[PDB]
Amino acid sequence: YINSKYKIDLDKIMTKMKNKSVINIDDVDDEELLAILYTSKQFEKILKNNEDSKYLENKVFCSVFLEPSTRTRCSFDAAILKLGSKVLNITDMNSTSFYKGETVEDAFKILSTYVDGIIYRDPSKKNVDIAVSSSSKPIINAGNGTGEHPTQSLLDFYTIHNYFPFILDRNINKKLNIAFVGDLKNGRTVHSLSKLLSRYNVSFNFVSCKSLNIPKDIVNTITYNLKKNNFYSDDSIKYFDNLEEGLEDVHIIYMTRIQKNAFILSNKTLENTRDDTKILHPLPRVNEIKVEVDSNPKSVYFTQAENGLYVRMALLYLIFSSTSHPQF
Amino acid sequence: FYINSKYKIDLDKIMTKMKNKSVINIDDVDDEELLAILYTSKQFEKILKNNEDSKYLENKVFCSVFLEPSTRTRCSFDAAILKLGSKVLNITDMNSTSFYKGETVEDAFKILSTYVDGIIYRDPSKKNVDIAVSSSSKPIINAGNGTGEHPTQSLLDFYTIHNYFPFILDRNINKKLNIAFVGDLKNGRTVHSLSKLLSRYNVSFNFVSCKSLNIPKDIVNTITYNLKKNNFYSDDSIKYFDNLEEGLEDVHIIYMTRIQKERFTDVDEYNQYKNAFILSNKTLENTRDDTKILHPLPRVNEIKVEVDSNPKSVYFTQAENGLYVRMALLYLIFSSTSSAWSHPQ
Amino acid sequence: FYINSKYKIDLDKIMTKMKNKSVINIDDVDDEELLAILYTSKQFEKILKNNEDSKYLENKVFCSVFLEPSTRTRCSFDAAILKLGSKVLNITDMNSTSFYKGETVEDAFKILSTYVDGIIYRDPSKKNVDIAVSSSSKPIINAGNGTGEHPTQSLLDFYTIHNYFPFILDRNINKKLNIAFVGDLKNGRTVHSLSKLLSRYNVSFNFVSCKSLNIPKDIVNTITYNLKKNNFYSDDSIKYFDNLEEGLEDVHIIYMTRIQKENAFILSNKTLENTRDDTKILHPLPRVNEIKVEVDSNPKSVYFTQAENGLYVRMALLYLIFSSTSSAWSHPQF
Ligand SMILES: NCc1ccc(Cl)cc1
Ligand SMILES: NCc1ccc(Cl)cc1
Ligand code: NA
Repeated sequence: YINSKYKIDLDKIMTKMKNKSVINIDDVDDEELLAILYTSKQFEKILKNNEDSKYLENKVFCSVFLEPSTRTRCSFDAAILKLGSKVLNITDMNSTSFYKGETVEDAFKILSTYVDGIIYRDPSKKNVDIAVSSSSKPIINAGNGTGEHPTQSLLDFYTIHNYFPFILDRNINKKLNIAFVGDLKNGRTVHSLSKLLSRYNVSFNFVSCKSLNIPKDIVNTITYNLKKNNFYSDDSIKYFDNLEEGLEDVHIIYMTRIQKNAFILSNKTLENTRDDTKILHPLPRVNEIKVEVDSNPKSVYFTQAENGLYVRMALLYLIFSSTSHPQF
Repeated sequence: FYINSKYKIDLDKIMTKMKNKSVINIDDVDDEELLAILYTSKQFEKILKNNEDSKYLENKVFCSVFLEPSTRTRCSFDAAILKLGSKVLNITDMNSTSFYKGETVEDAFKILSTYVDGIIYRDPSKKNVDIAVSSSSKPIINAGNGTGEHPTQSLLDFYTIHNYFPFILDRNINKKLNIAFVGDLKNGRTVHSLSKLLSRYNVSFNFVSCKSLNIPKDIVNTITYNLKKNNFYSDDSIKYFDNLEEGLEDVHIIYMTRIQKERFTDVDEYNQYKNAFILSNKTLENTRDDTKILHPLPRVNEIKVEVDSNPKSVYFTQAENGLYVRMALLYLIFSSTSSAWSHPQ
Repeated sequence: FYINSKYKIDLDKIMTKMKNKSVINIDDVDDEELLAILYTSKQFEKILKNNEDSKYLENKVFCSVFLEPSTRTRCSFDAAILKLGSKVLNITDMNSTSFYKGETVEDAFKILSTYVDGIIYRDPSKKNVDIAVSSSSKPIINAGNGTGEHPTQSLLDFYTIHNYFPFILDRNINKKLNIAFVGDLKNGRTVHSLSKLLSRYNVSFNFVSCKSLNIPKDIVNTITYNLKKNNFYSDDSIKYFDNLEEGLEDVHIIYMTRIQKENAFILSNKTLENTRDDTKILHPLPRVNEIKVEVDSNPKSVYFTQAENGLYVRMALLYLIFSSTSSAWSHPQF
């Protein structure tokens, strides 16, 4: 087991990930990220070649979604079913209608006796953490109000690593440059991915209108993670209020929603980007990326959404398997 | 592989052709495709009635998206997927606006088709099913939309008719099927679709309705065109009646429609439309002995509960056949390949 | 071959009889059927606790119809079907009127039973479950209705009790089980059902409640009838208290219920000091204030193990009804 040049003791890394809950991207260390990226890649090649994907039969999951996040739940359902496991769904409720005046702690204590594991999406931060205390079974956070959404960060990173596999090397001479564009204050997907990218030799352009810029505590985390690996310089983090400057010499453009224009991506705005630049967007989009860009080979936001299948399959496999691993 | 012992079906050849086909409209199904669907449906009927292994399509994952309540049809599709041995993730109890939370139909289907092998889609918007078909990298089966397209209802209607009157398939000038369509023929879109499919064959139509609620001109033109193309059109091909006793005379099939009170000016005008076209053992005495009664269901007042005991009634077998026809269609479309030995027998 | 500590079970014979049986009411389950359910539940308990293969009923497709929210009970049934290796399609987030949309219960179940092997049905209407049973060509398991029939709740309550007090099965005059039912005994239908089942055995009942909320007369009569039939009825068979101190004295089981104000009957470590060493605490759940969170630590509490046993009991019942094996060799046997 290799990613061209890093040997993965997938056995050793699984013994450690077995029955781990994944709430925040900080719950995933370097070795765990390598295992997730290696395994995701195998599910990518197995599904693209129409091979048997059933590496985790015999599990029964509960999926609890206490806000509409139909794309994210469908992605998790598809991953569970494609692995050959089974799922029981709780949807089209909110927190108050589901906890009909019963405690979160009682609910998860009981529900964890029925299933092998739980996919949980709830806009309350409090609730996911109470669920983790009370559950006898691993929980995968599918998203909460504090902007923790680890499978989104993991599929974002997997997507970037497919075009720029040198992000993993921590080589001083091989730096990745990313522009984050739009609502960086409220775009929590940016906060999570920034935290993960700063573990590596990465340089950040935060492109926003003053009012909606990256929060100070996220810039502190980036600075801390860059200093720890001796990749911090005065050039590590730049701030722009316009695309022309922001999109210059960046390998990745990561677009977000801007609710309430200067931050609209078009084929025109993409002319003075590198030949190799790739465009991510966690989706859904509104106006932020013009439909014309879909034809531009730099666009990968739809491949990005697709990779979420492979990354969620990988993570379920590595956590819930009771080991013959996926290969080729 | 034969049907009626007349027509040999190259199920391999026909599968290679149907593989990953979307089915939106009954015109997406040709003669050979219909024969393959009828043959395969029949095998699933005999396999399930004899409690044998039904698992002819195991390794597939479907998404079922129903953006209006159509619980019988959704359950029928779920059951077909699950009985074949495949798996399904469901979207129900949403409408168009709550599901497309201001995201484009194009974007939504582009993403969702990366997660699954196939999509079952029901949406009252016709626009939406067509956009879904353009954007989806995977086959779509229309489970029903606003323009009255509902091809699996047409297919199970036809399968049901062909079980009692297998000569509809022969296109023989001397072996004509006579069907009476009864009730709200303006709004009974199930009639429009089945008419279109029956007119491909040697068939004669009684449209039994009252004034306001007759079969639309565009459907009559389609029937006329399809009958002329197979040299089965005469002055007798299409008759119109405003009452049962004339309408039900010398017809092999009676197809009753839903009559929703929602469709009149008041509850008055609705109750005098029921009564006029309500089916009873009395109204059925001067029908042929071989007459069979279909109804797409639900039945409310259109057919009296006493008729359920009448051996002419098949509307419950009809609903049941939807399982076997949806299993057949999924098998033929979503098998990754076919071998001689792998088809239902 | 199949033994229940010391009772030999002809699981083949009992299955040939239970095959395609509907289970609406706890009285649809006789002595032999209860022994089979307890034996089979126990196997699923040991198989799942040891992460062994649980797939003793693959190849089945169920419909689960829940025409009121009862999310815990629906999840429990879904989990049981999926763990057995079968498949289920769901009808939820509907009520009676939105699902029937003025089509008959009889037509709906006639059609739906052509699609599936079996139906799990929860509906507040009692009329509806009975019409569903007439119309369905396939077995129905009642998951709950308004007349308080909920047989899998009675069965998992009983399974839980039998795990700590296996002598309830012996019908031995010298080995009597004493249970206190606490709270809203008028409206706590789970009490009515369990009482009916426990009274088939050598059992003594403390009904602890106020005045407005006492056990109804007709349930006391059923208990008296079932106790008299097995020569276990005395003037001491049924006692009535309005306070915990007296109610909880010398009882092997405390079964708590919801007391919804539309104070006095709250279980704490203090109220549990004058119970037997061996007493176990059940509660069908959910709880509100009836049991203080401190009691969860008290080894006498088993209400969470109780809810867990619902998985193993619902797996057992689905297996025993819907299995189409022949061989004695194919039954669970840990
Ligand atoms: N209805 C928005 C949407 C898009 C994609 C998916 Cl997978 C699900 C829902
Ligand atoms: N009523 C909230 C709840 C739902 C499911 C389960 Cl299993 C437990 C409690
Ligand atoms: Na499902």
